[PDB]
Amino acid sequence: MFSKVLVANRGEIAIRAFRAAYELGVGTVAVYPYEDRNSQHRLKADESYQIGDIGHPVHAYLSVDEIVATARRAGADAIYPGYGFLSENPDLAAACAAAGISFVGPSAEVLELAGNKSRAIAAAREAGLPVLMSSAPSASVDELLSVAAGMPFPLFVKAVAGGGGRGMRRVGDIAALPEAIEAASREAESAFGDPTVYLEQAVINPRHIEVQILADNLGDVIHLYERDCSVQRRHQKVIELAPAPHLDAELRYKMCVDAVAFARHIGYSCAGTVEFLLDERGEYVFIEMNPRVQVEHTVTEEITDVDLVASQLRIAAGETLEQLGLRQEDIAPHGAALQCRITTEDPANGFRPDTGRISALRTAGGAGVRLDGSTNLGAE
Amino acid sequence: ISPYFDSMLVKLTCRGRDLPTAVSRARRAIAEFRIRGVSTNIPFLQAVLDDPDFRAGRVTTSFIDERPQLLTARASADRGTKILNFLADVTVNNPYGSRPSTIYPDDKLPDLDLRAAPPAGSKQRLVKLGPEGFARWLRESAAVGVTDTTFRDAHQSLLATRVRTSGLSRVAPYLARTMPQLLSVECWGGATYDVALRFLKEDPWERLATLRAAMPNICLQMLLRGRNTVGYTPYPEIVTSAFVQEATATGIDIFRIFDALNNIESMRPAIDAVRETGSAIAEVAMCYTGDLTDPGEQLYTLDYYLKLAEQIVDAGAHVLAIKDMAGLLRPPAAQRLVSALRSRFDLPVHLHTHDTPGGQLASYVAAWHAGADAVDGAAAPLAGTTSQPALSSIVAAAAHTEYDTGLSLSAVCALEPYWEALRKVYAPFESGLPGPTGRVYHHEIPGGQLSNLRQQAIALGLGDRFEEIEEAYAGADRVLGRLVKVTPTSKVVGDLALALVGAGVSADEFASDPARFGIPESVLGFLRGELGDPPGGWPEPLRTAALAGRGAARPTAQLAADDEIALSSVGAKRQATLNRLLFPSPTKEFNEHREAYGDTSQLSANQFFYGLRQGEEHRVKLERGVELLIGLEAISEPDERGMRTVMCILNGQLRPVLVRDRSIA
Amino acid sequence: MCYTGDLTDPGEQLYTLDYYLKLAEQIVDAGAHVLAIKDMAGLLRPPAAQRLVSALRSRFDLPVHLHTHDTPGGQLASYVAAWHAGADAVDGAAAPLAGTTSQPALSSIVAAAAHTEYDTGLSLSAVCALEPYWEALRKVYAPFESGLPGPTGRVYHHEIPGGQLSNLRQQAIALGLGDRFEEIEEAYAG
Ligand SMILES: CC(=O)SCCNC(=O)CCNC(=O)[C@H](O)C(C)(C)COP(=O)(O)OP(=O)(O)OC[C@H]1O[C@@H](n2cnc3c(N)ncnc32)[C@H](O)[C@@H]1OP(=O)(O)O
Ligand SMILES: Nc1ncnc2c1ncn2[C@@H]1O[C@H](COP(=O)(O)OP(=O)(O)O)[C@@H](O)[C@H]1O
Ligand SMILES: [Zn+2]
Ligand SMILES: [Zn+2]
Repeated sequence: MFSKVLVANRGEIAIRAFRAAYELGVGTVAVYPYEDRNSQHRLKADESYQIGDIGHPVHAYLSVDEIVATARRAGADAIYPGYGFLSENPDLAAACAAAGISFVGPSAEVLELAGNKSRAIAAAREAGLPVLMSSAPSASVDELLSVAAGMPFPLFVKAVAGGGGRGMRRVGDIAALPEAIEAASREAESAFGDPTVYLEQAVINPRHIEVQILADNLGDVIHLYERDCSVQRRHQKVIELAPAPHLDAELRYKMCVDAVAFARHIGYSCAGTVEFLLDERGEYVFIEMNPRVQVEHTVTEEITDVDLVASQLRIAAGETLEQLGLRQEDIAPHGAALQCRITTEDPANGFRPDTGRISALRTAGGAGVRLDGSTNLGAE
Repeated sequence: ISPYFDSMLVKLTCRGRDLPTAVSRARRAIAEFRIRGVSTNIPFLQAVLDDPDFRAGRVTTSFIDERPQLLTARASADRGTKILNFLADVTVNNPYGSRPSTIYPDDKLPDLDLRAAPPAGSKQRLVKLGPEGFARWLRESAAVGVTDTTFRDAHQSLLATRVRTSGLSRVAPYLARTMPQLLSVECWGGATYDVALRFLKEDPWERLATLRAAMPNICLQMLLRGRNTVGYTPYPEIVTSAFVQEATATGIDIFRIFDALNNIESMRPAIDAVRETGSAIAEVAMCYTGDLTDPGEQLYTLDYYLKLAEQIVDAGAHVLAIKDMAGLLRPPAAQRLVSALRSRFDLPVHLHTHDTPGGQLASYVAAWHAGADAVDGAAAPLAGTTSQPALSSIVAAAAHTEYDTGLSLSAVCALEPYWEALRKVYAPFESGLPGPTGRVYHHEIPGGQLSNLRQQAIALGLGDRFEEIEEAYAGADRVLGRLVKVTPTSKVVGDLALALVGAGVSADEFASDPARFGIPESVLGFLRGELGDPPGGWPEPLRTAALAGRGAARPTAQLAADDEIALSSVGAKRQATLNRLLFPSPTKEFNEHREAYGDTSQLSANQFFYGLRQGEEHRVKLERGVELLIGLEAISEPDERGMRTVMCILNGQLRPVLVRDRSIA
Repeated sequence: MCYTGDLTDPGEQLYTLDYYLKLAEQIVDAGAHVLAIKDMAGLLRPPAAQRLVSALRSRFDLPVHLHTHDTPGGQLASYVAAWHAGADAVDGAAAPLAGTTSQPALSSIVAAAAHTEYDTGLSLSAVCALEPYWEALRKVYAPFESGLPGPTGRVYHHEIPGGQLSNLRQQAIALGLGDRFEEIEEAYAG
């Protein structure tokens, strides 16, 4: 396997990667800015190095050349993105290919397909999935109305670069469509720099369904059943859910089947997920496909008892899903599970974060309890 | 922990698809867990989890029959806890009182790209041509080679040889990359060995290795003292040969060899050992005393030095040097001596002197105008008084002349603020004189001893008047008949002046009743004749018959066969055996300290000597990529015992340490 | 005549030998009994001094007086290069109050010419016998001490008279920035 691996991330995901690497007997290297010298992940690795200048701690992690140079100096063989930061930036994959360092990810070509959006949709019409109406991305209001004159209303006007639930508006008619579209364009331009907003048919009372896909290099795709993320606050994920209750078996079977067909058609080589929305009458919409690992994978890890990060690392080393034992006749969920996240947001004054020094910490545990990420007394 | 119930701390359960996965997960869990404060049975569990039979599943009631599972030892080798213990002990029990704001010299270093390889220097040339070719090149070169003595001979005469390795190692790369034209650097030997073993708890060999790695393009020079290498007593030949071999192996390029009383057969084995290596340079030095230009100088005349030099050349010397330790060489003496030496022989000449009377650079200017090839220089913030002449003056005195050294003057000036800050840090150990003294012409004393003499006369009685020690040193020197002292015969005369002033002997009645005094044993050992013979002659036609009927001389035990066995191989074992054979008691103290408190040679002067303060954060480098961040939080007043609790911060985590306050007893 | 710069340097286009030579010619035209050179910062090197003294002694017929300070250290060499070429008189401060920003020691000056054709004729024991009184007097004047730690190389860039440097150090201790003294050096340079 790999002799050494560098993790270009921060937080609990770095510690999870370190634990997975230690389970596989692989050395670990960490990089930190000056302002984050007191983080725990610095002391959990075999070697640590400082990157960036004396300012802009966030920009330090978004520097491909510096990380590549540090990995080359430390004699690393692989780079693990994690989630966030440069986890979906094709420049990192190109730079890794330009050197002798391997990149833990699907492929360089797959990363280009998932960024601009709606060419995923072009790939979904071709692969033959249930797909929704897609609007032409345009920052102009007259053009958007000329396309909107033939729509089933109401309509969601969504930022083109918007992702997560940041920058969409529901309009019940076309009379208020132009002001709404102008506001959305201004917000998208101020947020992500692209003033283009696209419309979409607004499906009533939806439920959000996630399907996890695992695939190796030579080509073999398996699914790890569904999840549920219906509980959201301002379109942000709040509480995770076990396999989705009140769901018939035919529904889940055909979701898994067309998800796996799309994944096989798309030429995937790593872990990832596909998203669907299900309505009162029941239909599949294929919102998008996230080509990385989220913070909710642990939930499926509790039902299918299959390791994700270690399997990902072994797949990046050139192993198929045959010596790993991940074949689809012994994978069956048993039990239910759920996950929650604890933050410093105050539910009293807005929801803004609060900063301070921790003066008391008491954890918990027992039967059926798993904890990820842990601070210490006196931390800032 | 409550001594009433069971010792149960935590139950850990690990699960998996199969047994090997659960075992790997348990191994990772038990490795990540950290408990400090009490002794834990973690290593036994780790040994049990790493048994191939246990992984295979051949479990049986008699699984424990295998013995070495129990005593696997290697508990933790915890370095952070020992560093914290030592730091807390220093903080609570610091002998030095209050202090000004902390000074950081590292902020004064100039900006420079420490990534590019340094340009080739004298080590490349010495490797390419060898010793003979290097000597010929130095003789035939119109430039005058400058040697740097800031690392050894500067803080020895001003700061009691108490500068640690951190500052030298921090400043060596800049010296190697702004000044690639220095002939050699003196950074080892003399009194640094004993002080490093005794007062600083460091290993000199590690210092030599660090300095070698730091500077790869400049030769390194070491001051050997003939039979007594770094000690104060004669040593057997095998020890000296082993020491030369180890030192040339670690990276010592040049050996400067002298003797207290200038005579051959006391330095021949060292010269032969240096010449046997085939990659080192031997520089034999003649000690200078008196004033030969004086009409009435009937003992230390030009012919004496000329025959000394003839013998040295017959003995196979690669470089010939003149050693002035008190600053008694005048421009005309130096001119005539250098001219005669250069015209009689065909060897390069090295000049070394101290600046006690002031303005000794003139001597250098008179020497290189007549044939001198190389000179020595100390950096300006640590120059003058009892130290060596400034380097900037030496570089500026030959600029735009046919004797140009080629050293940039801006580059040499750019490093002064760091030396200033470093000297400001070493405030409690300051021993420099007010300025230049004229009196040295009457009571000639080496510059390195005068500071300790001033401190001894401050702290051991008469301190308001210092004359008595001066004319007492003069009288003691005249009694033994004009001795040539540097290290060995300096301390005997110092002790004799001490006893003379303490016994009321004005100037001469000591030679009347020697048997009615408490003469120091170093003086009897001088009179016995193990340091050789005096140049002028034995001063005892009436002093003592043989020894004044004291007794006999103590025997010497032969080395044990295992030591001779270990002296033949190269490695850390030979270095440890030399350390124990040279200075037993301080190396045993150093070994105990290193066992107790790990490795503390990576600390700075401020942490090592003072301790920890509140509001500041310290970075201590353990390994490449392994660094520790240490700070302080609070201190509690002592309980009914003498015990206090100090709350500190390590890697952003709170740590209580229990310490003993020896002040309240 | 006041000395500044380094005339032995190839790029010295202002304070050259000819400038000093015409200065001295004017001084001699003005009716001077003794001609002297004043060095207040210690910027006179052995070779500059040799050439200047030789030219002055060969062009004119006046005695030459040399005065200098010991700020860079080891300025006695300049004296030794001057009296070897024609210089008639030198200056000296007593050893307990010499060095640093003061004038070169008197004992060194007397010992550098003993048993030579340039002998001054001053007893060295007599000059050495008066040092303890000067030491005690300097110990008495403790509150008004303003001497530097030692010799400084930097004077070649920020040339300042020795008599002013002490007050400058005290002013920068007592009027703000005292931990870092560089800024005053390059500000004087600017
Ligand atoms: C899967 C995992 O995350 S755990 C597998 C085990 N390895 C690790 O934990 C990775 C880093 N840990 C270490 O380096 C540990 O010191 C070990 C387990 C390798 C060895 O421990 P020991 O031999 O008992 O102690 P050691 O002499 O190394 O002490 C080193 C000290 O520096 C700290 N340290 C170790 N590595 C680093 C680092 N990269 N940066 C900063 N501090 C570090 C350690 O925490 C320890 O302080 P502590 O007293 O709080 O433990
Ligand atoms: N008409 C709509 N169709 C689909 N998603 C919608 C619609 N209106 C609002 N949304 C919200 O937009 C989000 C779609 O996911 P997206 O914005 O791509 O985020 P992510 O990439 O994190 O999954 C969900 O939060 C969903 O509830
Ligand atoms: Zn010396
Ligand atoms: Zn003046």
